Amino acid sequence: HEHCCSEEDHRIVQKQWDILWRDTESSKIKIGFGRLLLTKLAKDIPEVNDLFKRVDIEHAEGPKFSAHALRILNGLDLAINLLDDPPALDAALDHLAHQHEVREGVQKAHFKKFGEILATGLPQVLDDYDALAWKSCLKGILTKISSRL
Amino acid sequence: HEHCCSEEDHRIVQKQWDILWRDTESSKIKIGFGRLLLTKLAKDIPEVNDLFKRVDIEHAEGPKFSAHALRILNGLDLAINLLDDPPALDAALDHLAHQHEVREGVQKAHFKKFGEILATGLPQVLDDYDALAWKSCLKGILTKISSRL
Amino acid sequence: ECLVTESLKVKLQWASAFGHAHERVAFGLELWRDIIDDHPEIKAPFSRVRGDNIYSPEFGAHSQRVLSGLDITISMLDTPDMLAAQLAHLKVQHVERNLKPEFFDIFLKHLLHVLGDRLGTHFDFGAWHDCVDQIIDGIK
Amino acid sequence: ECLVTESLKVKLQWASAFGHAHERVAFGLELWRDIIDDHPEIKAPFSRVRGDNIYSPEFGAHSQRVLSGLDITISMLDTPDMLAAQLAHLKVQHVERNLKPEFFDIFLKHLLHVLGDRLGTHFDFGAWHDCVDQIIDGIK
Amino acid sequence: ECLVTESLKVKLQWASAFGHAHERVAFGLELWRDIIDDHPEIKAPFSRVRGDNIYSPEFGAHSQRVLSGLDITISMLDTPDMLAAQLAHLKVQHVERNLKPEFFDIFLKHLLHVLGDRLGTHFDFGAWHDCVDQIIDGIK
Amino acid sequence: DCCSYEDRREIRHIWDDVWSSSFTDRRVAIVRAVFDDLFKHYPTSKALFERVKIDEPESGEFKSHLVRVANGLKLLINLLDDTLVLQSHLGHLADQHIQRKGVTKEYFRGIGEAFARVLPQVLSCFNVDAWNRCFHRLVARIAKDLP
Amino acid sequence: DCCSYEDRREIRHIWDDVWSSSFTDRRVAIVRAVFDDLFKHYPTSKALFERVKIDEPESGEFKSHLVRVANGLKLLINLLDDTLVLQSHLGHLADQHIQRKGVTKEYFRGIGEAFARVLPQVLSCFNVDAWNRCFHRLVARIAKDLP
Amino acid sequence: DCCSYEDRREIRHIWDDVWSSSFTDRRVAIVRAVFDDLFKHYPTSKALFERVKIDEPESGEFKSHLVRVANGLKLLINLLDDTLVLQSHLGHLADQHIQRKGVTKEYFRGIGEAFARVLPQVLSCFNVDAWNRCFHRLVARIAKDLP
Amino acid sequence: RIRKAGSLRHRVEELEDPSCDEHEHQCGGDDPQCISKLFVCDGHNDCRNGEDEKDCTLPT
Amino acid sequence: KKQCGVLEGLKVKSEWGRAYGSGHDREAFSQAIWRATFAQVPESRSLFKRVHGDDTSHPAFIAHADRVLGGLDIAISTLDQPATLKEELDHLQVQHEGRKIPDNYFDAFKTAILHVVAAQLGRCYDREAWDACIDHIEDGIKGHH
Repeated sequence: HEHCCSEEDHRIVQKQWDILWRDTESSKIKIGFGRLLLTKLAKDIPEVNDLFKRVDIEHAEGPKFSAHALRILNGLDLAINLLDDPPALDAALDHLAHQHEVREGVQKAHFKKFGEILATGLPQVLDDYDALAWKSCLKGILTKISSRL
Repeated sequence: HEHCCSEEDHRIVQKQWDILWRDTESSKIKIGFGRLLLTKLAKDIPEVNDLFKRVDIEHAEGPKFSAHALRILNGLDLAINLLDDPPALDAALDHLAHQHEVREGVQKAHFKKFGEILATGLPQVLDDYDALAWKSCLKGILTKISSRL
Repeated sequence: ECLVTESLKVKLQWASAFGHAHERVAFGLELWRDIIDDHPEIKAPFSRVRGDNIYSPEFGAHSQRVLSGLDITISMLDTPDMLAAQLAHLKVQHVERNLKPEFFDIFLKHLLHVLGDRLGTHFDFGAWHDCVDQIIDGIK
Repeated sequence: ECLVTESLKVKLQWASAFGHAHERVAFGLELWRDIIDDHPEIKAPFSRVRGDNIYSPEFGAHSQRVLSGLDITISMLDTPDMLAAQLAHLKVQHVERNLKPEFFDIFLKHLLHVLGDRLGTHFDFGAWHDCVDQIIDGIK
Repeated sequence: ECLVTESLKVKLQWASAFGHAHERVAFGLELWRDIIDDHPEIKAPFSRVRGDNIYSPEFGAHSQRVLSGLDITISMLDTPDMLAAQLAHLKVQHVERNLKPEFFDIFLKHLLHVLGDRLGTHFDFGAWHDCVDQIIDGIK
Repeated sequence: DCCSYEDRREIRHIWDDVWSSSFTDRRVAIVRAVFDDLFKHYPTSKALFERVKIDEPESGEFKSHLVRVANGLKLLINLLDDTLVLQSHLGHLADQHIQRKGVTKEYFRGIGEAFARVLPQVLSCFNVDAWNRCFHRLVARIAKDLP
Repeated sequence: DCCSYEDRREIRHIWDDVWSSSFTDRRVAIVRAVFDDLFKHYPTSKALFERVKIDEPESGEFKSHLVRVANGLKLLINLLDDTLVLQSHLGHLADQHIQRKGVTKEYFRGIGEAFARVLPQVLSCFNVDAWNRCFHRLVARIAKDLP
Repeated sequence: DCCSYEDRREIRHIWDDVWSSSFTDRRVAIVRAVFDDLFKHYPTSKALFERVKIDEPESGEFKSHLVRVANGLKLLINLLDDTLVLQSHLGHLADQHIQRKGVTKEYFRGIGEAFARVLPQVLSCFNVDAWNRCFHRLVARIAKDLP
Repeated sequence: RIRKAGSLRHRVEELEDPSCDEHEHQCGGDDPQCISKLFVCDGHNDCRNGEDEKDCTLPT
Repeated sequence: KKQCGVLEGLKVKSEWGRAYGSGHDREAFSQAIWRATFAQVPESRSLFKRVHGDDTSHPAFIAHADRVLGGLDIAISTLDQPATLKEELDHLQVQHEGRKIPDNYFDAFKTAILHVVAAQLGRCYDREAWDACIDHIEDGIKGHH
């Protein structure tokens, strides 16, 4: 209810997250942004580089990774776009939990960090950003995704 | 040609030609303007001076000519104001053709010039002028008026 | 002098720009403010009409009286016999007193700047410069 | 000092002009921008609050803190015991640091210029000049 | 250099500010006016494009041509291979001819001032300064 | 007397019909026609304008004058919405006539009659009374000063 | 936890009822009434304000203080819509209290209780919970710096 | 002859679909695809652009060029509502090509055909005729001096 | 009488900022409900009401 | 039929942007599509027994649907550039390979998408183009062969 992620709250997030996909070259953006986001993660926590090894994170611009950049960044999209349908969003995220559960090496502390990074990044590409609303929602998402251990 | 002097085209012309008659002293304007228009014609082609001899063009400010200045300038008005009724406008202009046919000395090249002059003059009194629209309409008019020789 | 069209153009644009009633005081005010901020030396002769506080009614009155005269000259322009006379009349009201000639060159600079805003891109700078100029020299 | 009316007038106009919430930040920003463009020498002491980038949150914060104090003083003034005290309090926060005296004369120039835009022709320049001035001197 | 974001930011803001059709001519005009009033020395080289009357079509055309090029550079900007090329191309159109160095520093000053008005407080001064600067030097 | 705001509005409109032509021709003929009525009734006043050459009706030195008078009236009317300023310029307008030796309190009451006889002929829908009312308030303050 | 946007709106209004008048008078009495409740509960803190002369309630040297406190709070609330700036000034507000020797993390939790007991008396329709929530978020960040 | 206003509006829109985002990527591929059609039909012209390095398609020295061309067209279209200015820059655009030795009146009629074959493929709802009409008026004048 | 009255109803349905969207279809009626114009006449029922299936006649 | 190409890609990629949309339009867009699919081949409901395929309106399935379109998004959106698309398709290829899914169903699902998209875009929509691309995307998932 109050605790979790308000209608207005996400209605906001959703609106602000859309400022991004106004131009058809979403790929170039999603990639570049997701690329940077993951990079800046491996920067602060290297034990990550080995996890993303499978997707050739070594080559940031390498298609292998660029594709990945999308998948993840695009997953975040899914999460955000289902914010207005808790049961669905729930299911959608639970699924993401399982996709991370079987990937050993990935620990909670990783998400906590990725969250802080994401929160410092968004406001750099979006002129209109409501830190409070976002933090509220991103938390709920990141948590439910890593919930499965 | 066919395309041109479209509805929008003349709707424009009409609107812009009205900017002129906002003040009650239309006479002073029409005269001065028409006076100048004919003068500048005799300037570039003198064989004209003899045609307008009948109306004492020699005395630009002379009532004899001032009256004329109106008649003509006022005829152009009629033309413009009938732009939205082709059959009527047609008839109205054909009539003008005949009034010029029996006036020997008046040749086509005269109108072509008067047109160029008119096109350089209008934009000097009208702040809002759409050269394209006007040229399109003035052409149709001037042509039909002289088309009978 | 000026061209018979180059006048009508100004006579016309002046209408839209200047305006009516309050719309004018606003114009006058905006004008003098820009002028005085650029050259505070002017607050001097305007001492009689509280030039220190341009928002005051005393100055406001003045402001209007001025623009009005400008209106006359401009609507004067169109017919030469009246303008030539009006201008001569203005020159007298000025010659006696001493002024600095450059002040007017300033006034003009702004009057155009302002009309520029009011009228937009349609503003026929050429016509005005050529025309209002002729009104300034006469007074000076 | 002020007059009693000359104050209420300002106290009142300040209300409409300053505004509420965001409307303020906008005011502050517009103000400081005009000030810094006129005298870039000021970007110096504002080094602590990113004065180079006035649009930054660091400076934005500052901007607000400032205007707020101005609000206080303006509110203060009518009741003398509080003003005399508040003013004395401000003098201290200034005396210690070295500053340019003329900076404030500048600040004032713009604060009026801006309120001028916000309030329009109703803006009681007289009242403000006479009143805000008193607030500057005490500080300085 | 610049940052990839610091570009996208400008590329984006330029969009809203510049605009489309007439909205642009208005921008260009407003820009050049402010520039020429500040440094009338510029009316000189703009002699070919009636720089005396910025409201004229001759100049208006120019005005646009300019902004357009600025659009290109900005649009080039993000992706290095195109920028490096575009910039080199601009340098040539300039080197041949005399221009003052400081003129551009002026142009920039205003371009930012104007975008400031258009965009408001959101205007990312930092991003622009860092970014448009690079465009000026190269041509320069 | 006092006048009423509605009446001011009435006039602020009635005028826009006489003034209305842009430039001089019209306003001239009207202001002239007004004076001609002043002189036909208070011939004395005529002499007062030798300075502007009334002996040369089409002079221009005089026409310009007529205009200045017209415009001075225009300025008044176009101030009826800004009371405080009107009240001042209205005074200034008096002083400009007090220093004009020979101008009686009467001549004014006379030109007032003038308009009230001319205007109703140059335009229709003229609220003679409304005009008269606000014109008197204007004249009174102009004239009054001189005494 | 966090602050909802609705809650912000609630406060952005609740405040407009305490602040409202231009006058010091009101805000003063309130902020004072707040402190009086802080001192009646955590009397130790009283001493901290000898610098502003609390021994002279009507001093003015002190009244002005109260106002500054009030206004400092006002500034906070009126920043709730600009997060990023609030987050910074919120820090700056901490530092101004960390350098004030003698200010405990407790005294803050204490002044918090103060408002929650005062405000509900100076105005009706006070969402004590909503206030409490966002006030804590504000205090937490202020205080924390100190220890 | 002069172009119909409706048609201009049609194009002023049709263009907004090809120009599109502020991105180079798109506009590039299109303008390129346009030239490739010009070269496949009037291969002679190819040589004219060695100055910009057409031998290096992905060069960037060339890509930038393509953009300038694109933008130059954009500038034209976005001027169709300001006639007088268009008429001037349109001339200036001619002079920039007259001083380019080797540019025929033909190559232009050729690039005109190019768009008319490309555009209808990059976007739907393309009024080929309307485009053709106003594009010719633009081209004619650009050549126009040149020959 | 029916149509004549129903006709009147329509005139009213036209007034106002509309319940449903331009795109969306207003089921009715007692209780409003908005479904897509694409959305009826799926063959699944949108409507309690059953509009997506009771309007017996194809205009065309 | 149509094997797909750069422009036809850009077109679908763009049109998809409009048809996909967001928020509720999405939750429905997907809904509509699945209803159209299942209506064609009721047999297929049995495959989504795990995610409440019995009731298309059940949150579990709503998620599933919204989740499926998600991939299709990446596909269409990626596809413009061959380098990346290649990868995404390959990735999908894996998540599918091993598992029998008849070409019969994919066909219906395509039809579904097409009909709904057409219903959503009103007038500006090239059928052939979509057909061609949805195909290329599906092929990349079947491995077809």
